[PDB]
Amino acid sequence: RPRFSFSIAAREGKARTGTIEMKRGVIRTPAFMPVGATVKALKPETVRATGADIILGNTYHLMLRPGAERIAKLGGLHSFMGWDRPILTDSGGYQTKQSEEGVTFMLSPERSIEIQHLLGSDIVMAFDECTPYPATPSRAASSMERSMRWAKRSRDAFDSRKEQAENAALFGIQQGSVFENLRQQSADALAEIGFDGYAVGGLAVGEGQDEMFRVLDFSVPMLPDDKPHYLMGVGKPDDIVGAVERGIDMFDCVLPTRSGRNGQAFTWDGPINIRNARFSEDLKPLDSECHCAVCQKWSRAYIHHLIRAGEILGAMLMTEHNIAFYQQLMQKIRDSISEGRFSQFAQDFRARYF
Amino acid sequence: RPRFSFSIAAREGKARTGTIEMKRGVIRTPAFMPVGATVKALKPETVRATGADIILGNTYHLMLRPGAERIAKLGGLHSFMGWDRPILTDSGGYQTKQSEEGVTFMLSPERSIEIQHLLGSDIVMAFDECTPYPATPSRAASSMERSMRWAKRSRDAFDSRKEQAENAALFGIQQGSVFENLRQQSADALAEIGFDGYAVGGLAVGEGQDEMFRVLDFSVPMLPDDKPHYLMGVGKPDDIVGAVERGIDMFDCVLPTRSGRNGQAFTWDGPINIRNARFSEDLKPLDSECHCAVCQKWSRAYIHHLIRAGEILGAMLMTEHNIAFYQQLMQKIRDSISEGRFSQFAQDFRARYF
Ligand SMILES: Nc1nc2c(CCNCC3CCCC3)c3[nH]c(NCCc4ccccc4)nc3cc2c(=O)[nH]1
Ligand SMILES: Nc1nc2c(CCNCC3CCCC3)c3[nH]c(NCCc4ccccc4)nc3cc2c(=O)[nH]1
Ligand SMILES: [Zn+2]
Ligand SMILES: [Zn+2]
Repeated sequence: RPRFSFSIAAREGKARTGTIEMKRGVIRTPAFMPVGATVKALKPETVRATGADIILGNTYHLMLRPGAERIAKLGGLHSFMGWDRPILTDSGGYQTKQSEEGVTFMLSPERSIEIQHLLGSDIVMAFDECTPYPATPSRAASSMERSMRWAKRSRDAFDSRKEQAENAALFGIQQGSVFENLRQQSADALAEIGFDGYAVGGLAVGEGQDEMFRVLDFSVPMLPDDKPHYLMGVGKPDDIVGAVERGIDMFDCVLPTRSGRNGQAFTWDGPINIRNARFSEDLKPLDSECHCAVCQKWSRAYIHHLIRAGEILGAMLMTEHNIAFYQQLMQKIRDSISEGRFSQFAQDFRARYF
Repeated sequence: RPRFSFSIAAREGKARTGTIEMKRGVIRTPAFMPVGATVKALKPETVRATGADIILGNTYHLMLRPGAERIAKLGGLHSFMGWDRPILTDSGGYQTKQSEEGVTFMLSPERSIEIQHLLGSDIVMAFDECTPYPATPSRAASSMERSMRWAKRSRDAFDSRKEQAENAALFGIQQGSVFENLRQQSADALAEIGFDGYAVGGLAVGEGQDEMFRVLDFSVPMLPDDKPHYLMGVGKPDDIVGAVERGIDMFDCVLPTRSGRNGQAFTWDGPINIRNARFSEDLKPLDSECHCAVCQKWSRAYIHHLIRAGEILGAMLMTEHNIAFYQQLMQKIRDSISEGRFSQFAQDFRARYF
């Protein structure tokens, strides 16, 4: 496989399905990336069995513990955690004294790219500022412009590290809050620098689905069509469907994992809270259709018991199911786009989910 | 398979190796029984892969949540938790207003046997009193005598339930504290009633290994030779070896599970606490020889990181390793007895473990 190759196999409206080929493996798009140096309560083999092709790691948390340098000493993140497929790392740009140099908590564009190198990241995110919401036009602009200067510094840091440049990919992050002209300026800046892929940053920061969707409507077309489009931090199953309808190819969210531990299970009929007393003697699986190993073997009643009891196995089972659900959603999306029936799938999904 | 058949295949001194055959499966002895309606942080398939043939459940905890009747409604403990092999249940006699009728917390011999039935237990423990340590001779005697009266009531309750009597086994529990004459009286009483197996109760209650061993020296020979001998709540790897040298066939302990979650890993060179800084960059597996999946795939360094971070996967990995260690210990014991070299194994084990 090449360092990076994105190929679109089929389209329906703005939606696309295809593959990203990288040295450590192939990524099917639209893709959901479970978030980790562990995907909480799952062994990597379990993550893989659910259908994930790539997972996310984090510059900020890993740099604190166990340390970037320590992980490199030990062989890199892949060997450390036992996941041999691609890993995307965020830059630390979401998760203090700020300056043009970077942020003291030190993290700058250069340090962020170095940490991702030390971790052995396959997909490296530029170091950005995730603009708070709401933001005035002035502040959104100032923040966006800084991020574009940091995007150039990120590019140059990545490129000056031969091993990194030859084996990893670099994504740029569009900012601009909810303002069309700032999103356009940002897209233009990023395309001028040139990246392997383009994220839509600064959303899922409290604006609400309708606003998020309105911003995606004009922002995604601004990005290079022939490169992947990554919506950072999204989201609920319905957010995902609507975002793919607007041209997004990649997603990460802590919801399936976090939710899972707190008792929320995703189903095709909508989310359920398994701790509710109504499930205490319910012998059916979490979801009627789900092909995951949890739904093949255990009942709602048992998982209800486990979560109310605080048992670790409850977290394990809920998290495996939810990540499997998300991957099954992505597979249905991929298949429906490839077959030219995604708009019908989206409508069907929504009518049942809601 | 029959309801219950114990066969001794080989002996060395007081040590024995063989099999217990029951309807849900075969149990290799000497046996270690992991303790659970979950073996903490492990799926049942994982428990089975470590080599366990039987696991333990608990009358007391299950009767509180989710309830005995509720579990029966749902199909019994085996279907509920997804473990289809034998299950031994304790009576609640270790774990309030006491009277000859039973104990109010209500639990009596009759209720205890009924709860174990409702759970679908394969090996049912008589309802007893675990005599506090230290105990004077008077109190130990009074307590032992009550337990023997409760043993008869347990026998009669079990026998009056046809389904239970035809499909499950019943073990009696010897008491008498540390006093030889009370242990003999108790053994005699239990043999007169007649059970499928005989536990040594009232040990591992703070007396210390030397005293425990001295009591086993005279107490185990008092029990029927042709029936299994179960030492309740023991213990550390070295307790297990010494107890098998004294005629014990079955063991349960929460140590491998509890220890695992708290950072203590068992190794052939003795226990280690994985949180110690010395393991932070140690790429070796938990144990050099261990065949478990954890030692095949992850380093001390990674598990160190996980446990210090409070990650669930750390508990999962530590617990799988420790239960695998215990099963490998049992296999080495079984093999060494069958080959007539257990005394040498015991000495070798101790010299390296300590
Ligand atoms: N560099 C960068 N990162 C962003 C992130 C983090 C994406 N997940 C990273 C993982 C790395 C490890 C942790 C996260 C975002 N996450 C969200 N929404 C999350 C909202 C949410 C919160 C809790 C639950 C569900 C959703 N918006 C984000 C915007 C940006 C952004 O502009 N720039
Ligand atoms: N009916 C009965 N049960 C006893 C138990 C419980 C055995 N494990 C049951 C499982 C069912 C679910 C929970 C336990 C005992 N456990 C111990 N020692 C444990 C000491 C220990 C404590 C903590 C960690 C390691 C060892 N002595 C015991 C004596 C008796 C006894 O006479 N009668
Ligand atoms: Zn499922
Ligand atoms: Zn191991």
